Amino acid sequence: GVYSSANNCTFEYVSQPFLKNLREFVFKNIDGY
Amino acid sequence: VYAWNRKRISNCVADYSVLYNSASFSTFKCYGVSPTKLNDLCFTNVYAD
Repeated sequence: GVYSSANNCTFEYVSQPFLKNLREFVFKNIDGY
Repeated sequence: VYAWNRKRISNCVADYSVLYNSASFSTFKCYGVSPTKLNDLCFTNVYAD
């Protein structure tokens, strides 16, 4: 029910996946990027 | 025409010269910018109505 009411999409993307095991991630949002 | 369809065009390389040189199109004039030079500009989205 999270993916419900998909309205006004402006971008879409699908890619190859990733992954006692640690996954580290950094999310930044600078200059519209 | 009342239920006119819309496609969003986003995040792709927009080849344009293939549209010009097809020459199967009756009405193709362009407003806002010259036709052969709008192959060289970048946009956030393009609406295909």
